[PDB]
Amino acid sequence: STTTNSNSIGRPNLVALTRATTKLIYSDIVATQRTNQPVAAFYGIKYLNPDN
Amino acid sequence: IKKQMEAGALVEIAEGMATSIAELQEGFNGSTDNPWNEMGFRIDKQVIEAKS
Repeated sequence: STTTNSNSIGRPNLVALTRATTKLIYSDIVATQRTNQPVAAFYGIKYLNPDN
Repeated sequence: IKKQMEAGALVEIAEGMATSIAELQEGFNGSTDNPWNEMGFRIDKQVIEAKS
């Protein structure tokens, strides 16, 4: 009675890979705009009263 | 033993099974204790790592 124990398996099948990447949230949390100089400058323009 | 075969005391032989026993092999007609003869196979592997 030749059972399955007589047979020898070969290379097991590679069913599925599994990588782990965080649900990155930075294209939604912040406002991005590429700068064309190594120094980036933001202008803050404000409206004041006679009391500043 | 090989020396005996030259002397003719023992000679090779190969006979066939009697028909009555052949019919009643492990079962049929209520006979008991007379099994068949079974043959199978085994599959064993070898592994060859590569050097450099």
